[PDB]
Amino acid sequence: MVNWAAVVDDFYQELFKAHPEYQNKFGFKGVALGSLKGNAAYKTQAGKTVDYINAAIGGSADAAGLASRHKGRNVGSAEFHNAKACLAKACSAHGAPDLGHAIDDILSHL
Ligand code: HEM
Repeated sequence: MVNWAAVVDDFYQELFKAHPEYQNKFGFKGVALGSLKGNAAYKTQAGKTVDYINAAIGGSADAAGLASRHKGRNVGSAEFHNAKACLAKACSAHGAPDLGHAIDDILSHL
């Protein structure tokens, strides 16, 4: 089985390194990147992201509902363009399958 938990950990490392102001919208605001793996708010967020990935691949993901929830946090197209790039880098690092089609489905509702 693909280790998506390892992929997701690398994705958040990439996203907040390049766009640290995005981290301000989360319950782990202000926590050093090298301390995220022991942080409770981060472990919850990471688990929900792994879940969405396994739902997208297994065929049950609700992209419209995820997009609507991101609009409700004032998170939109520009942020997801950035995320697509960061997640491609994380997948490559681990020899895991590309997830670009899943991200495009979210963008179609933004
Ligand atoms: C690979 C792209 C992304 C995926 C797959 C993803 C997935 C998720 C999921 C599954 C949730 C939980 C929704 C729920 O509980 O119903 C969530 C919440 C959230 N996302 Fe994203 N997300 C992505 C990118 C982003 C980006 C770029 C931002 C920019 C700041 C962002 C900001 C947030 C915030 C603020 C929440 C709410 C967290 C909280 O409840 O404290 N997300 N996301």
